[PDB]
Amino acid sequence: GSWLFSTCGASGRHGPTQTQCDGAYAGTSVVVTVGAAGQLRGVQLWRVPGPGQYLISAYGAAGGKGAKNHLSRAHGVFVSAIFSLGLGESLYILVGQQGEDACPGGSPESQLVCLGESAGGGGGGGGATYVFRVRAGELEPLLVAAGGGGRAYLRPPGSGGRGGAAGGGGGWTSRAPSPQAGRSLQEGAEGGQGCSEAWATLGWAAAGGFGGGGGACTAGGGGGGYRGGDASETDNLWADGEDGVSFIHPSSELFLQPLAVTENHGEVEIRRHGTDEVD
Ligand SMILES: [Tb+3]
Ligand SMILES: [Tb+3]
Ligand SMILES: [Tb+3]
Ligand SMILES: [Tb+3]
Repeated sequence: GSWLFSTCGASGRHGPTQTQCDGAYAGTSVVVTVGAAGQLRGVQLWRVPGPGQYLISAYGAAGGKGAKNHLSRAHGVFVSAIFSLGLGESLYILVGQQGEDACPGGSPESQLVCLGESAGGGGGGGGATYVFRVRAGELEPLLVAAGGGGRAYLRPPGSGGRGGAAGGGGGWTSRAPSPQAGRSLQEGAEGGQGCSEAWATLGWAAAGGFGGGGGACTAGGGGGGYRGGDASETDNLWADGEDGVSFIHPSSELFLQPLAVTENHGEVEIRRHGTDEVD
């Protein structure tokens, strides 16, 4: 009795298609309906197979590396909690995608930065992983596992993160103030675009990951979350984006200490497990 959810092979600022998830889940226990457009595009709808308690373990996505800030990515957050789910219930699962790395570059000029032949150079914020339901016509969050902030170019309320040229992360209910800000869950949670100044300078810029990651500029993008991580408001050369803020519903039982462990894309595992168990 275990169900594993992934990005279905999708990466970048946009979530997976139905065909991608059908392929990824072929031969597995999982069937999902993927939103095709609007606020739920790329979100995976899973029918709960029966009533009872379930352990939901979610991993938000890592942030991207910066062109000269690459010794490690900011890892996404792991959050795990027990929920009572209903006969007939359906869960919406948005699996966060990694913030884009600055290297290799997506244009000749950005790649020259990556080869030392040089706004720009930052990594995008990672998307958060969201698990939620609809109750009485409203979205109800169950668990949000935050994404990691993107690295800056150089190494020395469900609100959105602050930012500017580098985008803050999207939150649960934030409004995006710019194209670089990560979209909120209510808005469909696409990653922010890289900043226009870097697109103009280098011909490409790293985007935030699906799940509310902010776009890079020189500073790194903020991670998605229940609250989005802040990014620099001045495109500072050394300012990594902040990770997002995670969430568990007040009625659930947090099972394990949250940890920053996700290496690349997010994931969710669900299994039958409850407070009837001692461990
Ligand atoms: Tb902050
Ligand atoms: Tb694994
Ligand atoms: Tb049992
Ligand atoms: Tb038993």
